[PDB]
Amino acid sequence: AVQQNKPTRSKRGMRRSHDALTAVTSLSVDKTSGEKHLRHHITADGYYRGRKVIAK
Amino acid sequence: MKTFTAKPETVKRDWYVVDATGKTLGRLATELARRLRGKHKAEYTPHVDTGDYIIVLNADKVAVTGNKRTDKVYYHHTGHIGGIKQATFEEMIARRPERVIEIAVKGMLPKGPLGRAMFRKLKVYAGNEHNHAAQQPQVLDI
Amino acid sequence: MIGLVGKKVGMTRIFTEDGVSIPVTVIEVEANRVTQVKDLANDGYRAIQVTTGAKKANRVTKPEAGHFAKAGVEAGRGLWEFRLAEGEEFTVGQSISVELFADVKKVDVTGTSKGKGFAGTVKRWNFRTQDATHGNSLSHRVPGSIGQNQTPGKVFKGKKMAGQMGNERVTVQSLDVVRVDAERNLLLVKGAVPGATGSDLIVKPAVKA
RNA sequence: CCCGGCGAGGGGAGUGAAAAAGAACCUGAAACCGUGUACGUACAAGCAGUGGGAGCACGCUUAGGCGUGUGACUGCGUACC
RNA sequence: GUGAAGAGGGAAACAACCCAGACCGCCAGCUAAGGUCCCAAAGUCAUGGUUAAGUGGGAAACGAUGUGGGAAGGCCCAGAC
RNA sequence: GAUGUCGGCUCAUCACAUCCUGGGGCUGAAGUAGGUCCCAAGGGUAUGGCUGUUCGCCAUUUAAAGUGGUACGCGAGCUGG
RNA sequence: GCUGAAAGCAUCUAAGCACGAAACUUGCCCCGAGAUGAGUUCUCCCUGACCCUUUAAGGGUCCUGAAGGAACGUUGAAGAC
Ligand SMILES: C=CC[C@@H]1/C=C/C(=O)NC/C=C/C(C)=C/[C@@H](O)C[C@@H](F)Cc2nc(co2)C(=O)N2CCC[C@@H]2C(=O)O[C@@H]1[C@H](C)COC(=O)Nc1cc2ccccc2cn1
Repeated sequence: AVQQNKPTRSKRGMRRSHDALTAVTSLSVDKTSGEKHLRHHITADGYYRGRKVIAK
Repeated sequence: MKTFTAKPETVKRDWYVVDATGKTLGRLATELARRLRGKHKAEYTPHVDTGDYIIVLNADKVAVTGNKRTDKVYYHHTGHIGGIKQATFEEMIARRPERVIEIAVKGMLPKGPLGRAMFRKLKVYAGNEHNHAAQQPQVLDI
Repeated sequence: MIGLVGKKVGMTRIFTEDGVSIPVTVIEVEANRVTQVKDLANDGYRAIQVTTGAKKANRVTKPEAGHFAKAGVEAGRGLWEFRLAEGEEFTVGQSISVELFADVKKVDVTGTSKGKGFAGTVKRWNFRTQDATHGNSLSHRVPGSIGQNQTPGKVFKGKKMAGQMGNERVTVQSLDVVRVDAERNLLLVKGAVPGATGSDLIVKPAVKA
C-alpha cells in the first residue's frame, strides 16, 4: 500500500524516461495562401487545400 | 616498483585443438579451465583474460569411470514449480554431447563477467571436423 | 503431407437425404502458388513457400516483388511454409488446387482466434464466482488468494490471472471433410474453426488418424 | 525605449562604490531541483565501499612514464544506534 | 576455557568449537590450525595396501557364498567335495 | 514501540506412507470377486440433511470420494456463524 | 527370462543377450534467436567532390536523401493506452 524505503532520483528519472513529448514531424503548406498548418486541418485564415474553405 | 599487470589490448591469445576421445571428463576439463584462464602463463592476471582459445573435438566420446555413464544425473530447474528436470550422462550424450564438456568447464571457471568471457574461448564439437582452420590451431595432447 | 491456405467465408448447414443437418465451415481455397522450395543443401530442411490471393501492385514492396519475380508468379496477400514428408516433390510456379484434399477424409484447421481483449479470470480460466450477497464486499468476481504465507513468499510462475484472451494461434484437429468443390475453390469441413469471417486458415490433413 | 493582455514578468538605458544591493532587496550555508562538460553504463545480481587495476579525458611536462576526474574487470565485504 | 569486553586464519556460510591475542607502516621472509586437480594460494608428489559401494559425502537391531588379511582344525591319489 | 485466531468461500502448490486408474509377486489365488506385499505421483479424487463447526452420524451417488506439508496454506482476497 | 561361469552341479549376471507400466525422453498443441552462444534462407536499396588535422574504425563542408520506415488521415469481427 505504501513504500518501505524512499525511492531515489535515479528511479524517478527512469520512470520519466517515457514522459517526453513528441514534436510535430512537419507542418503542411497550403497551395494558395502558402500558410503553415497541421495536416488534414484548416489554416488560421480559413484555407484548406486551396479552396477558400470557411473563413467567417 | 609496481608489480606487472597484463593489458587486454596487448595480450597474446593462441589457438589450440584437443581430441577428447578416451579422455576422462573431469581430468580433461581441469586442464581446459586452467588454460582458458591463463594460469599456465607467467603473465597471469586475475582481472584479465590471458587464456587461449581451445577447440575440443569428439566430445561425444569422452569417458567416465565407474557407473557414471548411467548414474550421473544432470539436474536443472525451469522456473516453474514442477520445474525439476533430470537427464543421465547417456541421455545427454545422445541429445547434446557438447553440453557435457561445457557444463564441466563452466563449473571450474570463476563466476562473473570475466569467467563468463573465458567460456566463450571454448569451442566444443561432437565430431572430428571443425571450421576454424583459418586460425591455424596447434595440436595439444592434453 | 502438405496443406493449403484458405479464407474463412462463414458457416452454414448441409442437409442430407437421411434427415441430418451437418454444420459446415466454408473455406475458400484458391490456387496456392509455390514461391520458393527449400532443401537441405541450402536451407537445412525440406519445405515449400506458397502464396495465394492478390495484393495491390502499388502496395507490394520491392523486396517482396523480387521474391515473387524470381519464381515467375503473381503476388499474394502473404507467405506460408509447409514441410515435406520425405516423398513429396514440388516446383516453383506450381499451382496447387483444393483437389489435394479429395481423399483425406479428415483435416486439421489452424487459425487466429477471435480477440476478447483484457479478460477476467472468470471468463479466461473459468474461475468460480464468489457470493453475490451474504456480506461480500467488492469481491464478487475477483480471483481470491494467489498464493501462500511466509513460505515461498511469492506467486508461482504460470499462475492463472487476468490478461489478454484470444487473438492467438489455435488449431482444431480431426475435422471431417464434407465436400470438395474444385470448380468453386471450396472446402466444407464439419464443425467450427478458429477465427472470424474473412480470416486466414491453414488446412492440413489430420496427423492423428 | 523594447517584447507582453494600455498586463504579470523580463531585456536595455540611467542612478550608485556596488543593482550577482532593485524593494520576493546586507551577508546568502545545507537539504532539495536543474542546465552544461568529461568519463562510465543496456549478458549483468546483493550495505554500493575497500584493495588491486586497464582504458579515456585533461593539466603538467626543459619527453621525465607525475597530478586531477572517471572506474571496464577483479579479491574481500550483510548499515548505524 | 572462550564469548561477553577479542579483531585475524580454519570449520562452505556459523558470538561460545580449532589455531591464535590486532601500537602504526612495508608490493619482504618463516610457520600454526587447516590444506595443496579446477572454482581457489600450494604435490594430478613418492612408496606399499584397501574399497567398486560415488562408500567416501547421514543412521540401528538384524540379515547375506561381497571382498582382503590372519591363527587353527576336519575329510582326502587307501581317490575326497 | 502489535507476527490478527476456528470454520466456510475463492485460489491453490508440493510430498508419497497411493483412494481410483496402470504394471507385478505370493495366496488357505478354480472362475467371478478378494487378501497381502512390491513398482508407480501422469491425471483424476461427490452432492446433500443436522450442527458455528473441523470431525462425525445419516441419505443418496461415484472408477475413486486418498493421507499429509504449505504461519493447523490463503482476512493489505471475501465472510464473521 | 535365455545362455552362462566364479562354485565340474546349480544360478536372470559377474562378461554378454531379450521382454517389461497412465511415471521418464519423444510423439500432439502453443510460445520461442535478448538462444548477447543474438542463428539460417530469399529478395530489395545506396557505386559523390573536397578541406582540416595530435593522420585515425578521425573530424568537417557542399552535393545527394534510395530501399524502406514513421507520422497524419479514413478505420477494423485488433485493442485499456
Ligand atoms: C477483544 C478481546 C480479546 C482479548 C484481547 C485482545 C487484544 O489484546 N487484542 C490486540 C491484538 C494484538 C495482536 C493481534 C498482536 C499481534 O502482534 C501478535 C498476535 F497475533 C499473537 C497472538 N495473539 C493471540 C495469540 O497469539 C490471541 O490470543 N489474540 C490475538 C487476537 C486477540 C486474541 C486475544 O489476545 O484475545 C483476548 C482474549 C481474552 C484471549 O482469551 C484467552 O483465553 N487467552 C488466553 C488463553 C490462555 C490459555 C492458557 C494459558 C494462558 C492463556 C492466556 N490467554
